[PDB]
Amino acid sequence: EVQLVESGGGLVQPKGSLKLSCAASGFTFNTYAMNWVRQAPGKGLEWVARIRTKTNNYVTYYADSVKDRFTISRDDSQSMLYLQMNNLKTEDTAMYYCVRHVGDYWGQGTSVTVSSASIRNPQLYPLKPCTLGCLVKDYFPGPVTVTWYSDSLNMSTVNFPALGSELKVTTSQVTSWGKSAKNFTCHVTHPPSFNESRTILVR
Amino acid sequence: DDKMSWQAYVDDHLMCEIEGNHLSAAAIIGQDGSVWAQSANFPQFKSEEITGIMSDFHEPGTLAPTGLYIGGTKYMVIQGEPGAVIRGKKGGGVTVKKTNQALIIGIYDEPMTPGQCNMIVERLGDYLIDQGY
Amino acid sequence: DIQMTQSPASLSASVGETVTITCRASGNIHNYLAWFQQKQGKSPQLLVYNAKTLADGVPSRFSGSGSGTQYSLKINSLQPEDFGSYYCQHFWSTPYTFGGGTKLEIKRADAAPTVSIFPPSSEQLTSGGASVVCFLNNFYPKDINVKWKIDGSERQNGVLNSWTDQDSKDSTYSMSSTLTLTKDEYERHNSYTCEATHKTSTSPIVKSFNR
Ligand SMILES: *[C@@H]1O[C@H](CO[C@@H]2O[C@@H](C)[C@@H](O)[C@@H](O)[C@@H]2O)[C@@H](O[C@@H]2O[C@H](CO)[C@@H](O)[C@H](O)[C@H]2NC(C)=O)[C@H](O)[C@H]1NC(C)=O
Repeated sequence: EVQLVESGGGLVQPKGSLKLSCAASGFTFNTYAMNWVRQAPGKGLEWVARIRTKTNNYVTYYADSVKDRFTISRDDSQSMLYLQMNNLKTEDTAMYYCVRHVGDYWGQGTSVTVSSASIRNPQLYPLKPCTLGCLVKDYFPGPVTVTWYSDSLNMSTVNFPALGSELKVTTSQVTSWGKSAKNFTCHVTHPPSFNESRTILVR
Repeated sequence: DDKMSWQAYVDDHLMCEIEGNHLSAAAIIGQDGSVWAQSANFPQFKSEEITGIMSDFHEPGTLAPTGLYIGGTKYMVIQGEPGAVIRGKKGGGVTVKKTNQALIIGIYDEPMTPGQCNMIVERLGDYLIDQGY
Repeated sequence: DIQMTQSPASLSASVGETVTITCRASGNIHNYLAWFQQKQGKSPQLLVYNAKTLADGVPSRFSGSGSGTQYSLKINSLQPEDFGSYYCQHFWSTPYTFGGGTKLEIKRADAAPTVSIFPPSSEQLTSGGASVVCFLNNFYPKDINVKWKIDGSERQNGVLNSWTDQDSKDSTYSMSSTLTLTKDEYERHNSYTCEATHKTSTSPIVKSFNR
């Protein structure tokens, strides 16, 4: 019922700026204070920001590394929470979640890569036998969120880490045991508002 | 929904030791006269007392000429945060933090410094304000 | 700024053993501590909040304890699903700080792979490329030797293999071997097989097709 969705991630050039978003659904945004939490690609989690409720005058709390560079703001009318990231540096490259209070409910994530390269949107090729899967090739930068929307019960989704750094390929598998259904659909999302779909109908 | 027992809040977040001092008693009482949670020796409140505090939150400064009557014992009102925190000074003391739906009351006695009872009570209220309570 | 030190940094135990991740703080956080579990490629989940109160749908084997600056989380009779990274966060004062994290590798009984091979797609073939993918799933341990055989001979040039973390149900590992190639090379050869041996008494699990 409750769901937290983020968008706006991608690849940013240094001395650039960025504004992330968090869409709230399933709870009263006005009664809950919202946080932003960042996990470096390989390193652990870190707390970057927090904004309080209207009862507490919307006090904004920031961490030291982002204190003079970041900015958090919320519009409870449209039920959204934003984070403005300015003067982007290489260290800021991390995975960003929007977290409600203690962390009862989290978001999927959006990553920021502060590199001088140019984004290359991925290519989704379905893979079926002569279990199914989806092949996502030659994208930059990470990550790619691959989700399996299926019409079968007991659908299993295993995601494989990306191979290669300069250019990236990844795979995903769906394993269904003893289920009668036809629609197996994979939806891959690249950080800067990229959405693509493939479908594998069973005969 | 909260799997957190309100009695777990008062025992582990309110009556904990800070600088070698404790709170005498503490209780979570709603904006309705009913108490949501409490400690063992906390007084038996009355209906008019809660209404008097709640009216002080809606209009800051209307409980100072009369005083803060908690458990029948009158406390001088050292009102701090307008509509957020009300304090008291019998000799002992008391601090009340207004949440969105309830009040957090902690009674401090010597040698507990009043700032200790305030930091403890104010942190629990903000915890509940940011959680919808 | 109350900073938190977390340990053990890396823990390995068998199924059923008792393990404790301890979290310490720079100052008293007054039981405002949360414990998170993060499986790889997934968002973190709340096991225990406010030091001892378990969240909704959290197994009873997870234990929250402590006061002051010394906190801990206990996992008695660890199950396959309890793998992952465990982080602790305090909520007494900003900066709400995390710990290092604990990678808990839950050793389990030996599972057997299921190898699946998938011909190059019609979209990839059209796009002048071809990649035979081979999914080896549901195996433990992760020590597995993946090799690719075409027309009787072995090529390990364009083999791209990625290992994955354990599965919640049975703590089963997974690997994905992709062989990137041009359509010309794939159209030239005929027999495409995938071979990998792992605790199968050197009986290789082979999955082959014909172009
Ligand atoms: C295959 O299914 C997807 C999604 O189906 C959903 O999956 C179930 C879990 C359940 O929630 C169903 O009621 C849903 O329909 C279809 O993808 C969507 O299709 C609609 C219209 O067809 C479109 O408006 C959406 O944008 C699509 N969303 C995504 C993420 O693709 C898809 O059409 C189905 N394919 C076939 C061949 O039936």
